[PDB]
Amino acid sequence: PPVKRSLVYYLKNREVRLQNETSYSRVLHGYAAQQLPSLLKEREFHLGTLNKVFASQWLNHRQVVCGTKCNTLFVVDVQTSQITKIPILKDREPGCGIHAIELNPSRTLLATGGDNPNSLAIYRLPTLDPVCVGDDGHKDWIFSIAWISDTMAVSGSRDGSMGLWEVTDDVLTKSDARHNVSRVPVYAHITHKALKDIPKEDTNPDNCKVRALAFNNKNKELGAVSLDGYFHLWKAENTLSKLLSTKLPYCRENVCLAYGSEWSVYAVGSQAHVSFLDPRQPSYNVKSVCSRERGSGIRSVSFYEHIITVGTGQGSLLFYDIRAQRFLEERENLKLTTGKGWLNHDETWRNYFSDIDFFPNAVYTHCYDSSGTKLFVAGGPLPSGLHGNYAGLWS
Amino acid sequence: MSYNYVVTAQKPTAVNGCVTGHFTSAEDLNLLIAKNTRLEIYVVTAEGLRPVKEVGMYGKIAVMELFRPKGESKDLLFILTAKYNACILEYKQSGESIDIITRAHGNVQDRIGRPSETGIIGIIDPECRMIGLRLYDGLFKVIPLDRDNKELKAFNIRLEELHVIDVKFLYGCQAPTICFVYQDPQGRHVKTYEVSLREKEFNKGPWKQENVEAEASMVIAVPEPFGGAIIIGQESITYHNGDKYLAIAPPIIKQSTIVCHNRVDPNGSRYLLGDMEGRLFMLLLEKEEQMDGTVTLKDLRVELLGETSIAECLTYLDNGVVFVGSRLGDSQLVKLNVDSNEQGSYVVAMETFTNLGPIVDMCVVDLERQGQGQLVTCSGAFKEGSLRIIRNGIGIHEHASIDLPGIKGLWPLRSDPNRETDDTLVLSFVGQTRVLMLNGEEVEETELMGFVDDQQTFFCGNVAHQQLIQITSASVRLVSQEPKALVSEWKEPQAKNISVASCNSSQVVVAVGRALYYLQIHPQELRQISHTEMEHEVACLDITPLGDSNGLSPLCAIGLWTDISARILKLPSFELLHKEMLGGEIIPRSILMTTFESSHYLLCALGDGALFYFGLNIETGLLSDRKKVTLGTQPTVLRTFRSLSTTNVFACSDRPTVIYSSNHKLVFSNVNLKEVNYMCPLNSDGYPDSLALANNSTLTIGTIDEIQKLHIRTVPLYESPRKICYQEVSQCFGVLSSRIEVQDTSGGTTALRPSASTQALSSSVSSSKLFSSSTAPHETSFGEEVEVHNLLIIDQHTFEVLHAHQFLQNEYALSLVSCKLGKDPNTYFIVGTAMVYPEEAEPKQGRIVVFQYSDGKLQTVAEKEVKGAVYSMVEFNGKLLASINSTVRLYEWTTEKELRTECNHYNNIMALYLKTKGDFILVGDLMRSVLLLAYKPMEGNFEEIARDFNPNWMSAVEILDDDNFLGAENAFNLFVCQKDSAATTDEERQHLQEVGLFHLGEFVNVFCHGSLVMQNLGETSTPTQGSVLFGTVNGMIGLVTSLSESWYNLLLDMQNRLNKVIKSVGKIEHSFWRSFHTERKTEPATGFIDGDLIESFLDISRPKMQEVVANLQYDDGSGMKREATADDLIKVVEELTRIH
Amino acid sequence: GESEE
Repeated sequence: PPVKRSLVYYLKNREVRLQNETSYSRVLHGYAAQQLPSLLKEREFHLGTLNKVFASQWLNHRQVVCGTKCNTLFVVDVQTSQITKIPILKDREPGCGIHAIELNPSRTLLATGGDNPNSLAIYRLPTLDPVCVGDDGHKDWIFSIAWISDTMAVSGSRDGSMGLWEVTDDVLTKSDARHNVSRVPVYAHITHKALKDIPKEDTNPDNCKVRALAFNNKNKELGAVSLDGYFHLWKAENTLSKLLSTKLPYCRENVCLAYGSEWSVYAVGSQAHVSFLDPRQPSYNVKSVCSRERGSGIRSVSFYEHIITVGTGQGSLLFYDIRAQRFLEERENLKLTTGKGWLNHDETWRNYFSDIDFFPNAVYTHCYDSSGTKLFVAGGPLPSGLHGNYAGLWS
Repeated sequence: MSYNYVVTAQKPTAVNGCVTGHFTSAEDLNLLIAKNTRLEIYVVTAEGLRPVKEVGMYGKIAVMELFRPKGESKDLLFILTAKYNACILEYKQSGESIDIITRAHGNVQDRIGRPSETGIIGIIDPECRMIGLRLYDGLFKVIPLDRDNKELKAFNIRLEELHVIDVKFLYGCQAPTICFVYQDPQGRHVKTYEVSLREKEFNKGPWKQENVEAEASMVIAVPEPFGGAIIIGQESITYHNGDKYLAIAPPIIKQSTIVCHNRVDPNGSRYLLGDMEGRLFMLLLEKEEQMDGTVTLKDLRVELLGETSIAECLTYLDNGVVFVGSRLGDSQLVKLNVDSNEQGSYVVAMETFTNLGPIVDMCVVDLERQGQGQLVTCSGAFKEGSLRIIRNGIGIHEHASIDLPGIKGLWPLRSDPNRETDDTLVLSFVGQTRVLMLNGEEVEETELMGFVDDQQTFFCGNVAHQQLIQITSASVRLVSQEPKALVSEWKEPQAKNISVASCNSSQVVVAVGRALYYLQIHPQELRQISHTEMEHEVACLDITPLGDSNGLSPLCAIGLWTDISARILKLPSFELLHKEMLGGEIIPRSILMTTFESSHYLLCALGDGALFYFGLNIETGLLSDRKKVTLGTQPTVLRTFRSLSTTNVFACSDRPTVIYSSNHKLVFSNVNLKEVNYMCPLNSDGYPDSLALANNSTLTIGTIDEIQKLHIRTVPLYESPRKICYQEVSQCFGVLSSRIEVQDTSGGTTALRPSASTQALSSSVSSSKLFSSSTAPHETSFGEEVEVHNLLIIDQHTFEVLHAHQFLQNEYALSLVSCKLGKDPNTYFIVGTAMVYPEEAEPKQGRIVVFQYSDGKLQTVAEKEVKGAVYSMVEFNGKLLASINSTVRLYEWTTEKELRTECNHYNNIMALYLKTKGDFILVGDLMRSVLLLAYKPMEGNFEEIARDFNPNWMSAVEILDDDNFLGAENAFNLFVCQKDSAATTDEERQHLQEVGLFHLGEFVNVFCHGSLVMQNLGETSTPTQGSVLFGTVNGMIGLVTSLSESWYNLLLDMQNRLNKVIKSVGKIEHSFWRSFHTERKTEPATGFIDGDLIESFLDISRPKMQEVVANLQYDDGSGMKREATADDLIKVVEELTRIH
Repeated sequence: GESEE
């Protein structure tokens, strides 16, 4: 007996409740993942004078949190186009911007860079109340975060260290007991459960920066990508423990990492190519697809069923199909391109970039909502000397 | 903002759960049945199922279980809704009042959790220590059954096994013990745990994990003395208990999947098993009793009993009777015999319960072309598939018809003094009288001795002292029953002709001009007592006996020719007790006094078809509680009748009506008759409890059906219908349907059973070449079930299958429309089809076929190949608009009779639904909600105007008006979009706003514009405007209509007030129940009035009505607001009850 | 082309 995969059976069975199965779940979403990219249209938002958006996640069907190079943390109501700023959490001590935002699997805790970029800030969801202090575990900025459980998060940094943090019930109850007594919010205290550095390779021993993290829930692995071109895999069942290290086929701008749970494949961005790695495979068994957007860099990547969505410095999003092993074509690779957003004609632009009226808004972050039909895209100009933001909702 | 009123026209009928136990008492056996939101409680009796109580819960029922904690005298009932409201319910009766009392309740939803893929499961331990609920993967939620746990507080035990298929509590274990089948990467396994309430965790179970059949699914816990568990797969049945394992694999079960079970014997010796095809099996456990006193299973045996309706749940009741609850067809009560029949089956049907569900399609038509509307639905699936013809009003069976034109009235007579049955029926004609002899069911024209043949009879009937009376224009004649001869005659002193007459057991009243004469009936003698003169000429009079009186009445009701009024006179003196003005332009033609459920009422009808009815106080002759209902446009005649063991009133008109009482309230329903002028009751030895209805040309003799708001007629197809449309030109319905055939070793396919598509009066097969160039790689596989599709052409009058046309191999007929195209005067049936193969996620090939039905032959006019499946088609301005996969396309009909593409739209994921009005197209998407397109004839293309950006999985769509669009979604929620006329920017204009959200609790298959009550024909006095019917998978029919702002505010205020007075079962908040709900978001209901709640205002007693009304400001239409009285909302609500 | 961090 062959597998019944036809969507006509799903529709006609649904009309009868004739066991329209959960078997079709991968058919329905896989079909949508191929259809959506050509149906999307841009609705830009005006964020004012914020510097760049570096991280973003959906908090609700209606709201997206965004972190910025200005260190501002803010929320967009994408239905009303309304911007709400959030207080930035300070450290245990009275001593860049927000390069990473992450949600724990149960969506009760949000993890961001703090007022100190070296320090992890935790907020309570959905309210955005503070939970705990900015720490002093890292000596430099937090580049990436990954919630390996509802209580445990790993955080990378420019010094190459990986802090493992656990928000225990005590941390929550101390935050809540303190906020009920003191009208001014007072944090709970935190420290890393363990602090481990990535193995130092023959490459520059200071350039051990861990730029991206991704969690494989199936095997309880944490994958990690450094900017020296090396990929690392760690077991994350209970505590951060090394499994293997593999050198990536490309060692340039390895800034984003995503994991396809339906493929057991890690997608790794680079200055030009997306690489598809499987740590259980031989090191030569790696697929590499060239974006051809050469010189602009891949800046964000994610899996939607069997489709990879790739944001780039050419302010453009490509879509790639694993099963077909090629880009989606337009109804000639299909690509969206961001609008102009807003640029600040500041002194640096005046001196070095004044000869250019328009720059592409690099997609530093993108994410699909829970329905799988809306794609939030945000970023800013590629050059570090340029100040100005871009955001919009594609639907 | 849009304002919409939504009400249920037909309650859901498909069963989704059933249980048996001692719930209403410690002694009675009950069957509790759950149909979506409705809980129905029956008492099991030797005769059948006797309903006691029915309850609408503010929630869709998912779990329903009877249980009995220690110290309870009778079972308690646990219910969990799909919104996770949980409650424990107790049934209590005090005197005549029955209430369902919530002992405990609480919402048991968890903020995080994947809802489990085998659906909600809920189970109760055999000693009632806990309820265990499998709501989410990886978690087992336990509710301790502490008698003090008034709030259903619960804790979760984490479960290592994520994907759990079925779970049961085992019997005989000391600790409550959970046994379940779960699916590992290595296959399916049986595992057990002991459940600790003190530690709130799982402990190692009493026996080891076992591998089981890969298709193992259903788990049957086995009671003592056996203990253990039976596991049921696709091929085998296995028993596990401790170390013992015992398995059988009967070939007799391998053909169909077992879907449900029910324990026959309290000791576990026999179980019923049911399956996908409706085959009912008995599984028997052969036991060996050992010399040490223990009991062990010896072997398992499976036997086939026969076929039933497809079972959703079985329940063995008692005495061999099984309730076969069915979701896909009519539910059945069946009896199991010891000895098989000639066909080898032991199953004999006892009773059948109508199920409209699932309603996959419908249309509203006027077969009588009257403009009322009857609704014809595609219902059921597989061998249960049928058409149902649904019509608001009361049915009649014609048993005889006689050519007797010009009848001016009818009356029964019993000429044989030894008979209670009618033996004679008198026919009134102008200038003559004729008599029908009644001999069984046979009826013949004759003459009755003592009666005048050359005069018009205005009344006759049986009277006291074993005599008959005939009242004719010239005289009043008393005729004895024996020897059928005149005994006395009375004549009017002024020698004027009688125009109206009425008589009972002893009283005679005749109207002669303005004079009313009263006579007494004595043995062989008539006597005049008194007479009066009315101010105006009498148009009608009635002295029909009331209540339990022995054919007597102290009152006479009359109507007049001049002042258009009704009056009550006291006999014999004809004293005026009450005068009531009827109004209108046309005089009363008939007046009637009747008794409804022992209550006394007066009815009077005008020649304009208007009917006025009043409560009647006999002692004082006064009228009260006056109400007006228009029945027709022609003069109406009011008469009593006896049938269904009750007394009621029939109104003869161009729109004949039966007036009947329910719960001491009058209900007026149209009758399924073309026309009636006069009538009388009939009670012969062949026609007991019957009617004689005289129309313009013939006399119709017959019986009334059960008095139901909607009458339903069933036409079984024995195969699944898919779409229906009506072609008036050919007097035919077109129905897409399909049957399952099994592919044999010959490579061909054979039908499992005969069905409408093979049993047709003629048939044809698609002779198309279009897809001959390619075949599926699995086209030659064996044993695979293949669905074979047909277009049936069905006679509108007989419902016979006039023709059946078969589609290609592997071709699905998806959509059907009947319309005229272009300038072509021919009406065509247009079918959209698709080629379907299991290995393809989406179809790449399909075609549109234009058929014409003429001279008994369905002819193919044209074929068009399309690269995709045709999901929907509509007629759009003489052009054919079709949804093909992800695109919407518009076809022009050429003079060569071929379709030609003009324009299209590509902005969809999958366009499943199409509705149009004017130049506007509403398109429903698989995932992206609804979008609005418009056709621009000047450019010859489509332009997208606005769309809803809130993602929604559409099940149906409809256009309510130009700006307001109605959607239905997979999660049982209805919503209204509105074009944003307030928009000032382009981005705002392109967004449709949600101006209403409402959780309906049904999956809606189809929306249709129409009504089952007579259309308004331009009247604007109705507070509601527009009428959209909809059908659901549970067989529920609902109605949506629009409200003006003032009505919306009045009813919304009233709605919030009702929710503070009427306490629901389970104590579930109405605002929570109706709030829009999905995995992604929850929102309060707005823009919609719950008509099922508003109408409940007429059920609550006045003491509670006054609580709702007090301090409410009401606009009486003057524009001024005044404090409302109880009867102000009653009037408003009763008007709302007339829309369905 | 002064890429961010």
